[PDB]
Amino acid sequence: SFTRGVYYPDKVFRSSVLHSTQDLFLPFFSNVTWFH
Amino acid sequence: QQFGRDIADTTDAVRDPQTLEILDITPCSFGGVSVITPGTNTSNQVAVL
Repeated sequence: SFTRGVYYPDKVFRSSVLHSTQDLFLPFFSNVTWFH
Repeated sequence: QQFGRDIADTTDAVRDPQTLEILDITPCSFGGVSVITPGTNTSNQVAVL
């Protein structure tokens, strides 16, 4: 998966700040099932 | 985005409906009131800081 699957957690706007939130996210570098 | 937040959990900006523009929200001014007094013996005239 590398570093993909991150989405905006909410419609809240934040500028130049680090925000920590616990939501349903795709884990980084996780195994993703891919099909042709 | 519909409204912005500061580093702390306070709202700094909002997306104003009816115009779709960004408005900065500043906590309107407040402060303590101090009284400069030379003393009742010296004078009853005082200043307000």
